[PDB]
Amino acid sequence: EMEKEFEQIDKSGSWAAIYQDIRHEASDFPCRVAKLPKNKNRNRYRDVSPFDHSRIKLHQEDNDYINASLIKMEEAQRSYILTQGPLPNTCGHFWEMVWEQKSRGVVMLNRVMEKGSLKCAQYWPQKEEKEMIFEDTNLKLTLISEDIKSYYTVRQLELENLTTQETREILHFHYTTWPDFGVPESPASFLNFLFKVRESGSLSPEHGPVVVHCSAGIGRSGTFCLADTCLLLMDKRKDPSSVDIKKVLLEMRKFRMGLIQTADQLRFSYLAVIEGAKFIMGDSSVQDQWKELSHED
Ligand SMILES: NCc1ccc(NC(=O)C(=O)O)cc1
Ligand SMILES: [Mg+2]
Repeated sequence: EMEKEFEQIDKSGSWAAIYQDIRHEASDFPCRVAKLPKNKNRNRYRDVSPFDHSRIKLHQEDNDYINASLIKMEEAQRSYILTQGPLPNTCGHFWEMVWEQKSRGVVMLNRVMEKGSLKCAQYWPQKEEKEMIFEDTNLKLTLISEDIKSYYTVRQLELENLTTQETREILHFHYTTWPDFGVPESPASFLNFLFKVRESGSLSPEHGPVVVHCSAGIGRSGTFCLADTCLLLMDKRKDPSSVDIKKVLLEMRKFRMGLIQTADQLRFSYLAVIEGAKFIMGDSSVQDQWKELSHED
């Protein structure tokens, strides 16, 4: 199992090598359209692209490209869209994806500024009064409310198709205390956050796939999905032992490159899943322990 494996890797200090095998075994698929000249300003990082086979296509004549991938987890029956943080020129496309993909939730795992640089455009309105309009995609976005907690913030937004005057409620779950290439403060705050997302219905199959992003859409986003999928599988067969994390991760990496960016992010994934297993297997009290230990208020 994973807990025994976790200790075996730990007490030998071999996470770097376990993580490197994963890196070495990971799928390599082509990213032809990401690399087209006409798409250079649509990509935040040169070395982070969506595979053609799993990329999300914008529904438009002109240019249907966005740096976003559908990760479709067959056995788990969960899909996620992983994407880079929007660029000043792709905030319209981003909100277009969300509309067309019928997404209910957006999980943001980074801050707009980290380490003195700009990791993501300010793609949602910070004030109720000052809604945003995306003229290129004919979408309007309004802040309806927010709930600021100590290390994450939840917002309600209303997205309007200005063409059909049709509106939707989107939930924005914003984790504000996770350093790029880092890990969360502890399993508890991460898990408390994950279960907040779940409790919202954002991950439910009656909606389009959740949009998950960090700066690149792979390190912190990969960590989130991996843990979520792993806990889901464990829940579905109520068998902690049947779940092989490394194998789930390799499965996810068929759909987008680079998922989990450091060995420590891998170790943390193990950690989060092992701790989340408690709740899955019938210990309802741990959720309240996570809320306390997270120091939410
Ligand atoms: N080195 C390219 C590169 C740049 C940024 C990232 N960030 C993330 O995955 C993240 O936001 O966690 C990952 C890879
Ligand atoms: Mg105000």
